[PDB]
Amino acid sequence: EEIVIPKKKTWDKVAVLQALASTVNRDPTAAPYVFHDDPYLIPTSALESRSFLLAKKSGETAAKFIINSYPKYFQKDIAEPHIPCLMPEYFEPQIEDVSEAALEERIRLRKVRASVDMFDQLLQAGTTVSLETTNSLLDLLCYYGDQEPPADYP
Amino acid sequence: LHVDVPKDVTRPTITTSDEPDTLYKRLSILVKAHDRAVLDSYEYFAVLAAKELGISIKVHEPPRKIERFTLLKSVHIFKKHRVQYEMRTLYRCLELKHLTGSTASVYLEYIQRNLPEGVAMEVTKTQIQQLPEHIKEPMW
Amino acid sequence: KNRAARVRVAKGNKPVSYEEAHAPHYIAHRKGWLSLHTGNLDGEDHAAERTLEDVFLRKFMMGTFPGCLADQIVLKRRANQVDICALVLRQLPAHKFYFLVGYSETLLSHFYKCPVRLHLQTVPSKVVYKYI
Amino acid sequence: YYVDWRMLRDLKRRKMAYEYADERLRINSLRKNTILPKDLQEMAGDEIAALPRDSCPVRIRNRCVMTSRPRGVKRRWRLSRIVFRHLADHGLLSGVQRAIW
Amino acid sequence: RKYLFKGKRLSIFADKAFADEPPEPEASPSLWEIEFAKQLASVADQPFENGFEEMIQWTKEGKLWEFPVNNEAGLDDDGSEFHEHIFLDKYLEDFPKQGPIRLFMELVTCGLSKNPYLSVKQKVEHIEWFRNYFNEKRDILKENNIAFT
Amino acid sequence: SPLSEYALRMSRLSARIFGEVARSTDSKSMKVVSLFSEQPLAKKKETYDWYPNHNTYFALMGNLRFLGLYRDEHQDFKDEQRRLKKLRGKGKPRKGEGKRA
Amino acid sequence: RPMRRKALPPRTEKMDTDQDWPSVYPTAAPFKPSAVPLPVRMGYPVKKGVPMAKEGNLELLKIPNFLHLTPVAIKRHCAALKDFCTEWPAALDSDEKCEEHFPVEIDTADYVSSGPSIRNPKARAVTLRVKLSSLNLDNHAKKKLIKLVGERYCKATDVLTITTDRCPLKRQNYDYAVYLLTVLYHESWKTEDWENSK
Ligand SMILES: [Mg+2]
Repeated sequence: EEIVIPKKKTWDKVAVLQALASTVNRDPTAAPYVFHDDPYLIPTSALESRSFLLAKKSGETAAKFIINSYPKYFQKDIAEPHIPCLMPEYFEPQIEDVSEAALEERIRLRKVRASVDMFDQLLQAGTTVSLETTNSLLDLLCYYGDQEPPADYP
Repeated sequence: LHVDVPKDVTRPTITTSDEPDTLYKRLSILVKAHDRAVLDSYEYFAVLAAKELGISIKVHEPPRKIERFTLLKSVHIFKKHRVQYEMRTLYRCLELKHLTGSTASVYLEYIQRNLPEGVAMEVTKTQIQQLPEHIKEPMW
Repeated sequence: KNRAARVRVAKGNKPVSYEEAHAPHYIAHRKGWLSLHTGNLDGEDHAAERTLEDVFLRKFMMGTFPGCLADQIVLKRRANQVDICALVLRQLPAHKFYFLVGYSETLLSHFYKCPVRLHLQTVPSKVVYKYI
Repeated sequence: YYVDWRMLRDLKRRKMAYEYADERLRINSLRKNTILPKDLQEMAGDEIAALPRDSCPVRIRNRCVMTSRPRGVKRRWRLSRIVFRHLADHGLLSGVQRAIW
Repeated sequence: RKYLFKGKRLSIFADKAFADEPPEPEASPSLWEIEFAKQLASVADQPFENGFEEMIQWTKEGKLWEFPVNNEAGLDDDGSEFHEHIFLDKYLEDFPKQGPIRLFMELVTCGLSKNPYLSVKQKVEHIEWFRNYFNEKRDILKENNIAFT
Repeated sequence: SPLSEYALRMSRLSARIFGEVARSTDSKSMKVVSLFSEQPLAKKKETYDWYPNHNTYFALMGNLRFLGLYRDEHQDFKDEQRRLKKLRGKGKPRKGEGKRA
Repeated sequence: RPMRRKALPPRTEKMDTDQDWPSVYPTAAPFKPSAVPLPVRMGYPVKKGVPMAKEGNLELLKIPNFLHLTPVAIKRHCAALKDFCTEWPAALDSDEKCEEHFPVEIDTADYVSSGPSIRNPKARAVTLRVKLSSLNLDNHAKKKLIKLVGERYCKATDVLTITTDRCPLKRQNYDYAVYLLTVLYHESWKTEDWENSK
């Protein structure tokens, strides 16, 4: 008499899109999806292909520069659920006091010269520094070889 | 592609759990739009998709709603001269029946992701479950 | 006489587009809507916020592509995605368009916290519906 | 820059009413009943009066967000009749058409 | 002849009867391990091939809504329960057990139970406010024959 | 008709189950339940966020005009009317040095 | 001296009439006159004129096209999506059969709209519907259950409807409605001394 209820299948949030993607194949008469679908904007040569994908990246970098330099204009969040990847980034330490904790922040932000200055200052005062924290400093310095992380800016 | 074809396309992983599945006796999908033709095309897409997955579907058109309001035409004075505006809302109801919870999620995802611009959905799931174990037996 | 959104008659030498030719009373009859969202449907909220975003998005696109827009843009919202469909004249070099798309997309995606895509159809010149 | 100084004053009135909402709710509850001694109710009537005048939520006026017009506004869009008509008559509002019937 | 898996081997190592004995996160991910993982990702980093792959990436990053739509996605009110929101008389123990203050606080806690726009923490703050308010007004209440705390 | 004991005691048994007011409360005293069951007018997103942040748009677009990524036809128009006006000698006086001393 | 770039010929010219159209429009996109191999025209025509052509046609761009959704695509899509679906129990072949084994009906509503926020206030509400015949109720209990619930009970259908929206979330309102049923059922069976005075 008792009805048998089927056992519910489960899948990832992107599983349905992955299933639909499997059906379609590449369009032979179209340029790669990155390139804009227009006759005027289709890359004729291999140089225009790379140059079109270098002007697009440049425009993205121009926007990320503005967002990260004038963050007060990009702080109102109207997106529910909240989107972390569409918020301004902050890379400069905001902990002013000179403590082992402040050094840990600089190490997390991966600043090499600033962390060395605060580590030396901590040694000058003589305040205790954890061996694990001292290792996180060496990791950053050893990995970047004493040079600030490579970045591009004005 | 004429000669160049994928060989063994990768397919998402669907793992059957040990939890029992939801049982929806009914599932009403009320789509709304300003355009009837969009509702006709979406109705065709949704009814075809239901029939292809084995779902039982019926469709009816709830009466349309028209909201009208009046405004002052001139910027200054000339009260008697007005302009009227309206927004028309059209409805298409897709009544599904006898759906498990796995069938209702995949179907709703597929049709919600393809919901045209200017169209709003109002799903109304109706689940059926047994009685609470406490209620089953009277206890003093 | 009604002066609203009517491109008045000149002397047969003014090239008006299809959108400009038709007065307000032809909306939903001969010409559609430039923006399509769900915020003016019955029992739906956030009409005020969707409309304000549209006003800005049109002023942004005009300034970002100055003199390169052949017609008004079309805004299409689906879920949280925003899609901007603009007819643009072929004045600027091709690589410059890739820059303004990458810039205008990223900037408006971090400003309204939604995925924003720009769709550009390039015309050789403005399309003339009739000479009025 | 906001449209005018009148819109700026209203914006401040809206941000100070939000700050004092819980306070004015908790205190005003003591007055809108017949269960508490009238001595307490008369005193709560004075604590609410002492709060800043811009906290009072009846001093907020709905103005057009784009022109700061005090009257003629439609609450669903927050625009005046003149501004609403310009966007509507150009096909820029989604689903708004002229009413012929 | 040149069989890939038939022939002599170095034999310096032995068959791994024990495998992966130390856990993969022996320590918190170091900069060296965190950066090597980023480089492995770039190895398979190709541009989007269609609109599906773009939407898949947005979904993995949280940019695009998940489907089917859940209007309460990521919206948990401190993992509370229905009984926590509705039964709030546990917090009225400090107040007088009877009298006008009890009659008033009953109306306050009845409304708070019917409030869907507040969390339990916020509702408690409303109750706590009145506890401190009546304590301050102890002298006026005593004149009216009401004894508080 | 009047409510007999059975009717009244059943009504109280129901209110206790459904979390309703159980005692006899005057219409005046029922406002306390309303105040604490409803979001206040000043706490609703429509009121406190009635306006768009006009400072963010004006400041952001002004900054973009100076970076060369945005073109403001209106501002360029005003910039040239000021330039021409200054040449004509009708420019803005310096503060504290107005016509009246 | 300045060189103006030349647009390529539309790629529709290279499209065969037996192509795999789903690949051309895999997902929802705007109408691209250079990718749709159709001589479509749209626009009210001027006197002694034909409707405007597809290239540079704002009206076609304003349409929410269904090119990505074609009968060939929809059938190919659903073939992949079949693995996700689960089979309805065959025994529950009728509505009455479901009421026998599953008397409780829980109503939950979702809303899909366009905007940055996925939040709708109406999604929290839940509604429980049970028939009193399905519940094991003595003659005394059924009379007590019907008096307590008031207008929630409908004599014509014999259905008790409990609507719970007071709690913030849907999982809280759902658990509350199940709770309300348990207390009403258990209380109805309990007999109080004051009940003998009816
Ligand atoms: Mg007023």
